[PDB]
Amino acid sequence: GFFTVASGAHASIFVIRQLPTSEIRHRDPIIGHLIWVCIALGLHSFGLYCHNDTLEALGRPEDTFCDNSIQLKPIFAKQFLGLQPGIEVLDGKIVRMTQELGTADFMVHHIHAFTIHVTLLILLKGVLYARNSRLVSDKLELGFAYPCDGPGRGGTCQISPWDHLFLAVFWMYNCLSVVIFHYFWKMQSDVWGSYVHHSSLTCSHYSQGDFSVNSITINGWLRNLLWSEASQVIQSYALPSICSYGFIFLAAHFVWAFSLMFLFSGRAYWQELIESILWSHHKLKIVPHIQPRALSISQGRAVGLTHYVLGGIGCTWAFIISRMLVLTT
Amino acid sequence: RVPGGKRTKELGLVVPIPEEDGLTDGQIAALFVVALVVLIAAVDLARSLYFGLQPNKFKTAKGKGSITPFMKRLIENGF
Amino acid sequence: PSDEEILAKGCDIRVDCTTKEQQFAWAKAYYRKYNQETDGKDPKYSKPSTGAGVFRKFKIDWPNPDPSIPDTTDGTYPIRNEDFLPIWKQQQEDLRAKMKEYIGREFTEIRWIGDYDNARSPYKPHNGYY
Amino acid sequence: SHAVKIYDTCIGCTLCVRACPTDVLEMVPATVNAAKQVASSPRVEDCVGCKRCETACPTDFLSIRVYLQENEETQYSLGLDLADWS
Amino acid sequence: NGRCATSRYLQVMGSIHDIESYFALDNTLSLNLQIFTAHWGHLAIILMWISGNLYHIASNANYSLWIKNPIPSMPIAHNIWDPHFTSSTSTPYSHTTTAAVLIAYSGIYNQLYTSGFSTVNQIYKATFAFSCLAVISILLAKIHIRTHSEVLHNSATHASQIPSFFQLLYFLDVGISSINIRLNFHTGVLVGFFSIAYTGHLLDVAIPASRAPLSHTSLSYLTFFGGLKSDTASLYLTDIAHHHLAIGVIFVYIGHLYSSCSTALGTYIRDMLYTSAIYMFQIKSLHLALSLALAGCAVLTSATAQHIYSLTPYFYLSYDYVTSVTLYVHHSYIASFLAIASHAHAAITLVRDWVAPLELESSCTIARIHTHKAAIISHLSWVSLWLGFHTLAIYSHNDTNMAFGSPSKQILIEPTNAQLIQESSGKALYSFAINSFGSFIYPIGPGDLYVHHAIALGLHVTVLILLKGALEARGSKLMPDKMEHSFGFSCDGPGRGGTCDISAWDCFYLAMFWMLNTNAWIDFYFHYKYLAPRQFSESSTYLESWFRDYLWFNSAPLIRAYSALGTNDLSVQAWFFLLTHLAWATGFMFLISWRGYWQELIDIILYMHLKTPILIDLWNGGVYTPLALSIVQARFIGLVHFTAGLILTYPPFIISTTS
Ligand code: CLA
Ligand code: CLA
Ligand code: CLA
Ligand code: CLA
Ligand code: CLA
Ligand SMILES: CCCCCCCCCCCCCCCCCC(=O)OC[C@H](CO[C@@H]1O[C@H](CO)[C@H](O)[C@H](O)[C@H]1O)OC(=O)CCCCCCCCCCCCCCCCC
Ligand SMILES: CC1=C(C#C/C(C)=C/C=C/C(C)=C/C=C/C=C(C)/C=C/C=C(C)/C=C/[C@@]23O[C@]2(C)C[C@@H](O)CC3(C)C)C(C)(C)C[C@H](O)C1
Ligand SMILES: CC1=C(/C=C/C(C)=C/C=C/C(C)=C/C=C/C=C(C)/C=C/C=C(C)/C=C/C2=C(C)CCCC2(C)C)C(C)(C)CCC1
Ligand SMILES: CC1=C(C/C=C(\C)CCC[C@H](C)CCC[C@H](C)CCCC(C)C)C(=O)c2ccccc2C1=O
Ligand SMILES: CC1=C(C/C=C(\C)CCC[C@H](C)CCC[C@H](C)CCCC(C)C)C(=O)c2ccccc2C1=O
Ligand code: SF4
Ligand code: SF4
Ligand code: SF4
Repeated sequence: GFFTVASGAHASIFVIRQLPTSEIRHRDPIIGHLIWVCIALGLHSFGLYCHNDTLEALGRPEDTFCDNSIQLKPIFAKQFLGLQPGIEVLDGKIVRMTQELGTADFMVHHIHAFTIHVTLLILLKGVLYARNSRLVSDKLELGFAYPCDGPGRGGTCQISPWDHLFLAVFWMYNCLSVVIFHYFWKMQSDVWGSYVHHSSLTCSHYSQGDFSVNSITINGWLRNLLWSEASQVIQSYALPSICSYGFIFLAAHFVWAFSLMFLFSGRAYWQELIESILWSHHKLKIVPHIQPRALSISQGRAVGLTHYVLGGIGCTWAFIISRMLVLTT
Repeated sequence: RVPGGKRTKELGLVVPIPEEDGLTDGQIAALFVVALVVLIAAVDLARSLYFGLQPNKFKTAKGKGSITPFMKRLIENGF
Repeated sequence: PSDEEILAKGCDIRVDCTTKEQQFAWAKAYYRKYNQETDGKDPKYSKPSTGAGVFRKFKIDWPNPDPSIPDTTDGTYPIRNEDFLPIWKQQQEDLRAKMKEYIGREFTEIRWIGDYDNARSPYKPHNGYY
Repeated sequence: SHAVKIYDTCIGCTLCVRACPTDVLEMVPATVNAAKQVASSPRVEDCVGCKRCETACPTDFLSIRVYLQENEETQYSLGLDLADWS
Repeated sequence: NGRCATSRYLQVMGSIHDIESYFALDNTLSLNLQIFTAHWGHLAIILMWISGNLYHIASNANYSLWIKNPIPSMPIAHNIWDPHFTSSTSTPYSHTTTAAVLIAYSGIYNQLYTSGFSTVNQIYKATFAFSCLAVISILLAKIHIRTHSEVLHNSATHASQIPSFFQLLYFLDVGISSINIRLNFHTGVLVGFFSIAYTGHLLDVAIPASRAPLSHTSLSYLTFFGGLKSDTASLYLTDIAHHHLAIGVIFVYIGHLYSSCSTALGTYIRDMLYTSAIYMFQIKSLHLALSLALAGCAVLTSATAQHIYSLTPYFYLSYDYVTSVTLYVHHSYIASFLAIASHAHAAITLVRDWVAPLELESSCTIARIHTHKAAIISHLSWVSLWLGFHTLAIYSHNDTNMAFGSPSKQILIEPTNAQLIQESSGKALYSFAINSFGSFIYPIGPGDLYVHHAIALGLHVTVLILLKGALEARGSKLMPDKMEHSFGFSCDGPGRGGTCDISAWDCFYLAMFWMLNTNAWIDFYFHYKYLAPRQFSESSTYLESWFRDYLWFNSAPLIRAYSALGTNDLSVQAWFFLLTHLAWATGFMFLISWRGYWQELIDIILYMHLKTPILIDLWNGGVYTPLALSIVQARFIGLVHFTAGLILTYPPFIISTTS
């Protein structure tokens, strides 16, 4: 994900510094159709989850999208290995097992496609509209990394390719978090675990195969994956092995929240606060000749993005690693 | 009910339901008549608020305007 | 006494049921009469579909089904390539015997921190080269 | 439309005029300063509100001020391209 | 004006009730009359809300059955008529053959029961009477519009002979803008006499209803016991009546202070303010009056939030586990909103109402404050930094030591000052008893000390942001000429280093996040200490206890409400828990991604629409041409999403945990 957003960034830089290719001359249809496909994908894919949530809450499981109810079979997801029936085991563990795809896999894969397409939309818009646009016609003169062009024309905030990356990084992080959660839950529920005894084995999975039944709802994701599987990391303080992981969980939550400061606030408030503070220093004759300044707009965005991504990644890192370490030992 | 609360299940708290509805159709109809009066008055008030004051009224409206003696006394007293 | 007569008598704090124990006894009777433990949702929605060995029941991938998924719906997974395990054990035992004969002496556990002289070194051994 | 005003602190360096994206400003003769010229804003109807003049103003506080008026937005001040209000 | 964009709706809706900004609202007479009419309509809305609550209690609910066995019974709010619910089988909210019902968490049942309601007929009569009161309010609005119109007509028709007739221009709104008479009558009749009237109501209706044996009303109904009657677990009704009698007498006395109807009696507020420490201010300023009223209302709302929980005034209210928490949280949130409102309207007063003197002149309180606003802000910043540094550092020390498994290594500062104050209060109460008070005194420990310092941090930072906005509203070192610009404007451009969030409205936007945080801290403290007093006392000294024993542990019933196993009566709470999470996350979008990207995206979408074959020939795009939300519009919308999600995701949690 990080290197893909990087490729988008440096594509934008190349467009700014050099002449672009001729596919930029019909950029409006390209980005328009990408916008439409993003909207349609998000609507359908996420609204299936929302429909499942609402109907299940109302008490109508027969109306939801699931294997027992209306089912969205992934017809195109076909085997190619041609493996023999069964699973491969090694000393009380399942080294290899076929992943069986159903409505949950259909829904999660289309969520993946939606998020990938939205990230691609942000990156491609930044690349194609880097030199100029209907809003501002001298974006090339403005450069690559500028905060805006002004409050004019309604407001030209984050029109630069740098800001387009600044948003595409958020979207890449969202996509990768969903991918990580999908992989983690699916592997725990349907692949990993132990077995209990031509011989037939009953496979006891770590998550107990709850992905196919609970993953069909956002509430199921919230309960069976985050809340239920955060027991290890949340209750890791006394345990010698993973107390560090619990503390890092807490600290990553703190850092992620602290990023919202920079992501929501603006330069002028902090500059005025700094001046008011500096009044007292000048009063007491503490005169810093490297005059304090509030972080620039682009720097504030960068700091917020860095802290946001780092905190989220740290929370996920600690959560998954604590769960795995405890379960395997 | 299918209670979902730990305390509800523990203490056996219940939501008793009457055998007969509290109010009858006639009572609901009377309340709706009062509500309709409120609605008509409220629509009139919304129209008045939308149109604000009309200083042109002294040109055509009947009468010569009037200030209550108490209002005159308040004006004389001042603020 | 019993729930029927408890509810027939009813509870009223204002008049007779001035006893919190009686009040909550009536409450428990009403609870048992009018409340249900669960909504009664069909148990099928709780059973797993994928990874439980019962995938074929749902017929999700009927057109050109994946052979690796067991056809049995009992929920048990056979071990893939069972026949090879005895063969693999025989091969590894045969190789062990072959190398044992080739060396001519019992295998000695290697030392993680130990140092061993090369078998072709020209100097007198300090630590056995094996 | 926005309101672009010029104050006598102006020194007539022309940087605002050169930074104007839609040519709202022009230098006019004056005697207030040594440069003998002061920026004017005759075509304020074309002002978009980018405050590039304000960015380029050297004076300690700006001798040119752009007051944004979101209630009186016009197509010229909004830079409308796909839609036409004329 | 035909030439318009889709931003027209948002621009209008952001100032629909900003009457001062209305076009063709020529004068203060129009402003005051419009505000008075709006007030009347607001009173009508309140009365209709009361009537609706009473009607639904009477009709859809079980008040008569509840009052028989209040302790185990649960009040019904209203029925559920929602077609989307399952029809094949009964819902969790029904008795398997009965209309679905919702439990009521507003305490209105206890309110009515201790007020003296015994039958649903009385509730029906009240519903009817409050609807009639709403009619009366609207008709009074109409009456006053007509009376003021008749005075303008008179002034037009009649003129004083001398040229000073224009002086009457100032006195046309005397009835609405007079302060002395309004103060006298409000404090004497609207407060003191209202209290005396409610004492009469208590003595006549509430006391006989509560007391089983009949007894004639007399001074025996006025008592000065204290504490809670054991049977109802609430304050003695006889004491409430004396309370209100005493306050009513005091305020009736105070209501003769100013000269209201004659100049022979009473004193003038201008004269008091002129002769007092505060030199004088624009008492006529409607924004200033609103700010003062909002500050008073905020403090009173906080006081009621604390005292309804501490000293239970309503029958069996304490027994209701959920209603107590809901009431406390509700009124705490209302109080926080009113406080930040007072600050915002003080800022607006400074922006567009205060008449600043010349710079060197320092005669008024506002000018004196503006002289050393820099010192005020620097000291407030110092206090905030100290509180944050040390609270967070002590919490992190405890966190690390607990994670390593050594509670003995935690820093645990005993709350000696609070314990001394509590012991003095307990000594006074014990002396009075020798001559019970539940929840007025609580164990108080180092965890309480840390949480109190955290709440102090929140309050100090919120006040820091609001004071900075107010005192920099007129001017600032970064933007000296901020008086000319409106209260809320987008920015000042990327020049001068960048000027995001430079307006006083932007300071309010920022202080709103803090208010929500400090209120969340307060609510978490109350809820945790309420749910688990012992666990809170022992473990609340490190933040992992808050994150694990409070949130993660108590989140189980809510998330388990509806699942593959089934649903229960908390399924609605679980769906609103997730809906509000989604609303919060949506607010993040408007808060993070700003307008240029979205304007370019809107341009592309508009291009697609104009290139579509059928749609182009019908829709030109000229009228209401779509546009991206302005900078301030998006700031406000993101703030609204954030606030809605944050506020509305809590009640589901508290109901789930306390039910
Ligand atoms: C949960 C939080 C959230 C949500 C809901 C969205 C939603 C969206 N973002 Mg994202 N975004 C977020 C957070 C979120 N964002 C944050 C925090 C940031 C800052 C980094 C961004 C930054 C950002 C950018 C920069 C861009 C997006 C884009 C989009 C859109 C994607 C395409 C689409 O609409 O398909 C899916 C839409 C949804 C899932 C919305 C909910 C639909 C529900 C399920 C159905 C509605 C049912 C019914 C009709 C409701 C009626 C209600 C009424 C009766 C009251 C969509 C509006 C892209 C876009 O606009 O592309 C076209 C885009 O360029 N976002
Ligand atoms: C598809 C999903 C869906 C839909 C469409 C509805 C629809 C409804 N539910 Mg809900 N409900 C749902 C899912 C859904 N539910 C789920 C999953 C659950 C959990 C199992 C519930 C649980 C539930 C309960 C327990 C209850 C309802 C009720 C209702 C009804 C509300 C009527 C009302 O007073 O509206 C009025 C709506 C409002 C006051 C909110 C308006 C908010 C928006 C933002 C507008 C704000 C105003 C603004 C100024 C704009 C005005 C514009 C206008 C003038 C054009 C309505 C039929 C209630 C009912 O039966 O009422 C009779 C009720 O008690 N529902
Ligand atoms: C958004 C605003 C808001 C909301 C929604 C609520 C909601 C609530 N408040 Mg309120 N409250 C608010 C703001 C708000 N409050 C503020 C700002 C304050 C501080 C002043 C208070 C102070 C406060 C107190 C002190 C109490 C509440 C209580 C309540 C509950 C309402 C009970 C009720 O209606 O009984 C139904 C009403 C009646 C049976 C009778 C009402 C009698 C009044 C006087 C009617 C109006 C008189 C009429 C105009 C007179 C006609 C004219 C004639 C005399 C000449 C509920 C939780 C009560 C509570 O917690 O109960 C458990 C409670 O004790 N609130
Ligand atoms: C808060 C303090 C305060 C102060 C500094 C003043 C100062 C003044 N008042 Mg007074 N005034 C006050 C409170 C105060 N007032 C209150 C609370 C009321 C309402 C009752 C009034 C009502 C009032 C009126 C109507 C008038 C004044 C006037 C005056 C002036 C003459 C005072 C005088 O002769 O007193 C000496 C007289 C006395 C000490 C006798 C007072 C006896 C009556 C009954 C009041 C006492 C009430 C008591 C304090 C509360 C009882 C509570 C209950 C539980 C028993 C002076 C500027 C007069 C003036 O010149 O105005 C321009 C005038 O007309 N005042
Ligand atoms: C068109 C829209 C609109 C609407 C719907 C309202 C609605 C309201 N305005 Mg109005 N207002 C408007 C526009 C509007 N306003 C405009 C454009 C202005 C010009 C700035 C004002 C200026 C204004 C002022 C100056 C005031 C109002 C108030 C009110 C209330 C009217 C009466 C009422 O029912 O109070 C119901 C309120 C209660 C039942 C609570 C009563 C308790 C009060 C609020 C607190 C008293 C504290 C006291 C001073 C000190 C206590 C000290 C103690 C702690 C020791 C209501 C909330 C009054 C209000 O209450 O403001 C908060 C008020 O004072 N408005
Ligand atoms: C439900 C419980 C939990 C949630 C509680 C509610 C959420 C918290 C409240 C939000 C926090 C801020 C509150 C302050 C409000 C005033 C702010 C303000 O006016 O500035 C908002 C500002 C005002 O607008 C600005 O004004 C400036 C002058 O000061 C300049 O002219 C600027 O150019 C102009 O943009 O910005 C907007 O214009 C915002 C756009 C508003 C769009 C809303 C349209 C859609 C409305 C649908 C909902 C129905 C509304 C009625 C509600 C019914 C309730 C009975
Ligand atoms: C016109 C005319 C003339 C005439 C005439 C004559 C004789 C006219 C006679 C008219 C006549 C006889 C008109 C009766 C009306 C009865 C009404 C409206 C009753 C409503 C009753 C209502 C709305 C009650 C409603 C409810 O409360 C009820 C009852 C039960 C409650 O649960 C609640 C509800 C709300 C349901 C002159 C004088 C001869 C000459 C002149 O030149 C012209
Ligand atoms: C019963 C009956 C009847 C009738 C019926 C009906 C027809 C009803 C209706 C009903 C309805 C249909 C109702 C409704 C209501 C409503 C309401 C009551 C509301 C109100 C409102 C208010 C109060 C407010 C307002 C406002 C607003 C919101 C905004 C601004 C302005 C104002 C302020 C105005 C009859 C006579 C035939 C016969 C007999 C019986
Ligand atoms: C807080 C904030 C500021 C003010 C923040 C500043 C000036 C940063 C302070 C820099 C310090 C001095 C760097 C030194 C590093 C830290 C002090 C290290 C702390 C480490 C702890 C573990 C102790 C902005 O200037 C800003 C600008 C634009 C958008 C958002 C914001 C924004 O959110
Ligand atoms: C999503 C988004 C947009 C785009 C969103 C827009 C233009 C609003 C989207 C429209 C919604 C879906 C409401 C439209 C619903 C109906 C068209 C209502 C019509 C009824 C009228 C009569 C009022 C911005 O313009 C923006 C600007 C600045 C910072 C952040 C953002 C931002 O996050
Ligand atoms: S407005 Fe500024 S840049 Fe332009 S002439 Fe005046 S001082 Fe120079
Ligand atoms: S704001 Fe921009 S367009 Fe308007 S006068 Fe200044 S430089 Fe020219
Ligand atoms: S980034 Fe700052 S300066 Fe640029 S348009 Fe946005 S608010 Fe204005």
